[PDB]
Amino acid sequence: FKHVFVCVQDRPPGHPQGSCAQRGSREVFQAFMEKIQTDPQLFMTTVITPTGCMNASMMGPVVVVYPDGVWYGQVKPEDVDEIVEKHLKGGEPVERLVISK
Amino acid sequence: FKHVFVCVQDRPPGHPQGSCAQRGSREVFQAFMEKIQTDPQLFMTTVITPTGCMNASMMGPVVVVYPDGVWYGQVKPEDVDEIVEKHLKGGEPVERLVISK
Ligand code: FES
Ligand code: FES
Repeated sequence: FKHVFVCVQDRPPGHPQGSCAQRGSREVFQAFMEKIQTDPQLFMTTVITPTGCMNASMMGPVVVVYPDGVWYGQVKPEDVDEIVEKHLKGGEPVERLVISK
Repeated sequence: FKHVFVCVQDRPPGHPQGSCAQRGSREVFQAFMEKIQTDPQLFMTTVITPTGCMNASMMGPVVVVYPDGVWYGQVKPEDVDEIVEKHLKGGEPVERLVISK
Protein backbone atom coordinates (compact mmCIF):
# COMPACT_ATOMS: atom_id res chain seq x y z
CA PHE A 1 0.00 0.00 0.00
CA LYS A 2 1.18 3.50 -0.90
CA HIS A 3 -0.61 6.75 -0.04
CA VAL A 4 0.10 9.66 -2.37
CA PHE A 5 -0.70 13.18 -1.12
CA VAL A 6 -0.90 15.98 -3.70
CA CYS A 7 -1.06 19.58 -2.49
CA VAL A 8 -3.95 21.24 -4.34
CA GLN A 9 -3.85 24.49 -2.32
CA ASP A 10 -4.53 27.71 -4.10
CA ARG A 11 -3.67 31.18 -2.76
CA PRO A 12 -4.55 34.76 -3.72
CA PRO A 13 -2.14 36.40 -6.14
CA GLY A 14 -0.25 38.45 -3.63
CA HIS A 15 0.88 35.47 -1.54
CA PRO A 16 4.71 35.61 -1.70
CA GLN A 17 5.26 31.87 -1.85
CA GLY A 18 2.52 31.31 -4.42
CA SER A 19 0.75 27.99 -4.38
CA CYS A 20 0.86 24.50 -5.78
CA ALA A 21 -2.39 25.03 -7.71
CA GLN A 22 -0.89 28.06 -9.45
CA ARG A 23 2.07 25.83 -10.38
CA GLY A 24 -0.13 23.16 -12.02
CA SER A 25 -0.83 20.83 -9.12
CA ARG A 26 -4.53 20.21 -9.77
CA GLU A 27 -3.50 18.83 -13.17
CA VAL A 28 -0.93 16.67 -11.30
CA PHE A 29 -3.66 15.40 -8.96
CA GLN A 30 -5.94 14.71 -11.97
CA ALA A 31 -3.13 12.80 -13.75
CA PHE A 32 -2.59 10.58 -10.71
CA MET A 33 -6.31 9.94 -10.47
CA GLU A 34 -6.52 9.10 -14.23
CA LYS A 35 -3.71 6.58 -13.82
CA ILE A 36 -4.60 4.95 -10.55
CA GLN A 37 -7.91 3.85 -11.86
CA THR A 38 -7.21 2.90 -15.58
CA ASP A 39 -4.60 0.54 -13.96
CA PRO A 40 -5.98 -2.41 -11.96
CA GLN A 41 -2.64 -3.03 -10.18
CA LEU A 42 -2.45 0.56 -9.02
CA PHE A 43 -6.06 0.79 -8.06
CA MET A 44 -5.95 -1.92 -5.45
CA THR A 45 -2.81 -0.76 -3.68
CA THR A 46 -2.69 3.03 -3.99
CA VAL A 47 -4.71 5.95 -2.60
CA ILE A 48 -4.41 9.49 -4.00
CA THR A 49 -5.44 12.27 -1.59
CA PRO A 50 -5.63 16.02 -2.25
CA THR A 51 -4.34 18.30 0.49
CA GLY A 52 -3.86 21.83 1.65
CA CYS A 53 -0.40 23.40 1.92
CA MET A 54 2.38 21.14 3.18
CA ASN A 55 4.73 24.02 3.83
CA ALA A 56 7.11 23.63 0.88
CA SER A 57 5.23 25.83 -1.58
CA MET A 58 8.16 27.48 -3.34
CA MET A 59 9.30 23.98 -4.37
CA GLY A 60 5.88 22.95 -5.62
CA PRO A 61 3.88 21.15 -6.86
CA VAL A 62 4.54 19.11 -3.71
CA VAL A 63 3.68 15.40 -3.75
CA VAL A 64 4.39 13.14 -0.74
CA VAL A 65 4.40 9.36 -0.77
CA TYR A 66 3.83 7.42 2.45
CA PRO A 67 4.76 5.34 4.27
CA ASP A 68 8.04 5.78 2.34
CA GLY A 69 8.30 9.40 3.29
CA VAL A 70 9.42 10.62 -0.10
CA TRP A 71 8.70 14.31 -0.77
CA TYR A 72 8.68 15.39 -4.40
CA GLY A 73 8.82 18.94 -5.68
CA GLN A 74 8.28 20.66 -8.99
CA VAL A 75 6.06 17.85 -10.18
CA LYS A 76 4.54 18.32 -13.64
CA PRO A 77 1.60 16.34 -15.00
CA GLU A 78 4.10 14.88 -17.50
CA ASP A 79 6.08 13.40 -14.60
CA VAL A 80 3.18 11.43 -13.11
CA ASP A 81 3.74 8.43 -15.37
CA GLU A 82 7.37 8.08 -14.28
CA ILE A 83 6.43 8.32 -10.61
CA VAL A 84 3.69 5.72 -11.10
CA GLU A 85 5.90 3.32 -13.04
CA LYS A 86 9.18 3.65 -11.24
CA HIS A 87 8.02 4.38 -7.68
CA LEU A 88 4.41 3.37 -7.06
CA LYS A 89 4.74 0.13 -9.04
CA GLY A 90 8.55 -0.36 -9.15
CA GLY A 91 9.55 0.68 -5.66
CA GLU A 92 12.26 3.23 -6.78
CA PRO A 93 11.72 6.97 -6.08
CA VAL A 94 12.21 9.31 -9.05
CA GLU A 95 15.45 10.82 -7.81
CA ARG A 96 15.43 13.95 -9.94
CA LEU A 97 12.20 15.23 -8.28
CA VAL A 98 12.97 14.37 -4.66
CA ILE A 99 13.19 17.21 -2.18
CA SER A 100 13.32 15.07 0.97
CA LYS A 101 13.45 11.43 2.01
CA PHE B 1 9.05 13.21 12.61
CA LYS B 2 5.29 12.62 12.37
CA HIS B 3 2.86 13.79 9.71
CA VAL B 4 -0.81 13.98 10.71
CA PHE B 5 -3.49 14.17 8.01
CA VAL B 6 -6.98 15.31 9.02
CA CYS B 7 -9.82 14.96 6.54
CA VAL B 8 -11.70 18.29 6.36
CA GLN B 9 -13.89 17.37 3.41
CA ASP B 10 -17.43 18.70 3.36
CA ARG B 11 -20.18 17.26 1.24
CA PRO B 12 -23.70 18.35 0.28
CA PRO B 13 -26.48 16.88 2.43
CA GLY B 14 -27.66 14.15 0.00
CA HIS B 15 -24.27 12.43 -0.02
CA PRO B 16 -25.03 9.03 1.56
CA GLN B 17 -21.73 8.68 3.48
CA GLY B 18 -21.83 12.19 4.83
CA SER B 19 -18.51 13.91 5.48
CA CYS B 20 -15.82 14.38 8.08
CA ALA B 21 -16.53 18.09 8.29
CA GLN B 22 -20.23 17.38 9.17
CA ARG B 23 -18.91 15.04 11.87
CA GLY B 24 -16.74 17.78 13.47
CA SER B 25 -13.42 17.29 11.72
CA ARG B 26 -12.64 20.97 11.17
CA GLU B 27 -12.54 21.36 14.96
CA VAL B 28 -10.29 18.28 15.12
CA PHE B 29 -7.94 19.88 12.61
CA GLN B 30 -7.93 23.18 14.53
CA ALA B 31 -7.20 21.35 17.82
CA PHE B 32 -4.18 19.59 16.28
CA MET B 33 -2.93 22.88 14.86
CA GLU B 34 -3.22 24.68 18.19
CA LYS B 35 -1.51 21.87 20.05
CA ILE B 36 1.45 21.49 17.72
CA GLN B 37 2.08 25.26 17.50
CA THR B 38 2.13 25.64 21.26
CA ASP B 39 4.22 22.54 22.17
CA PRO B 40 7.91 23.14 22.11
CA GLN B 41 8.55 19.47 21.56
CA LEU B 42 6.26 18.99 18.64
CA PHE B 43 6.40 22.27 16.73
CA MET B 44 9.74 21.37 15.07
CA THR B 45 8.98 17.70 14.37
CA THR B 46 5.25 17.42 13.50
CA VAL B 47 3.24 18.54 10.46
CA ILE B 48 -0.59 18.81 10.48
CA THR B 49 -2.15 18.76 7.03
CA PRO B 50 -5.84 19.13 6.07
CA THR B 51 -7.10 16.85 3.32
CA GLY B 52 -10.00 15.89 1.13
CA CYS B 53 -11.79 12.60 1.54
CA MET B 54 -9.60 9.60 2.41
CA ASN B 55 -12.34 7.09 1.52
CA ALA B 56 -13.36 6.15 5.09
CA SER B 57 -16.08 8.71 5.56
CA MET B 58 -18.56 6.62 7.56
CA MET B 59 -15.78 6.33 10.16
CA GLY B 60 -15.15 10.03 10.29
CA PRO B 61 -13.52 12.18 11.45
CA VAL B 62 -10.67 10.33 9.85
CA VAL B 63 -7.11 11.11 10.96
CA VAL B 64 -4.04 9.33 9.58
CA VAL B 65 -0.57 9.41 11.14
CA TYR B 66 2.50 8.73 8.96
CA PRO B 67 4.93 7.22 8.58
CA ASP B 68 3.35 4.90 11.20
CA GLY B 69 0.31 4.30 8.98
CA VAL B 70 -2.16 4.51 11.84
CA TRP B 71 -5.69 5.35 10.77
CA TYR B 72 -8.07 6.76 13.36
CA GLY B 73 -11.82 7.14 13.11
CA GLN B 74 -14.57 8.80 15.07
CA VAL B 75 -12.11 11.30 16.41
CA LYS B 76 -13.64 14.04 18.57
CA PRO B 77 -11.86 17.36 19.25
CA GLU B 78 -11.66 16.24 22.88
CA ASP B 79 -9.58 13.20 21.77
CA VAL B 80 -6.83 15.24 20.14
CA ASP B 81 -4.88 15.72 23.37
CA GLU B 82 -4.83 11.98 24.03
CA ILE B 83 -3.56 11.26 20.53
CA VAL B 84 -0.90 13.95 20.90
CA GLU B 85 0.25 12.71 24.32
CA LYS B 86 0.01 8.96 23.97
CA HIS B 87 0.85 8.58 20.27
CA LEU B 88 2.62 11.57 18.80
CA LYS B 89 4.85 11.84 21.84
CA GLY B 90 4.51 8.47 23.58
CA GLY B 91 4.59 6.27 20.54
CA GLU B 92 1.51 4.27 21.51
CA PRO B 93 -1.51 4.63 19.20
CA VAL B 94 -4.85 5.28 21.00
CA GLU B 95 -6.14 1.80 20.46
CA ARG B 96 -9.78 2.66 21.07
CA LEU B 97 -9.91 4.99 18.06
CA VAL B 98 -7.76 3.00 15.60
CA ILE B 99 -9.58 1.78 12.52
CA SER B 100 -6.53 0.42 10.62
CA LYS B 101 -2.84 -0.01 10.79
S1 FES C 1 0.69 25.47 -1.50
FE1 FES C 1 1.41 23.40 -1.81
S2 FES C 1 3.02 23.06 -0.33
FE2 FES C 1 2.25 25.15 0.06
S1 FES D 1 -15.12 12.85 4.00
FE1 FES D 1 -13.43 12.35 5.35
S2 FES D 1 -12.78 10.30 4.80
FE2 FES D 1 -14.45 10.82 3.38
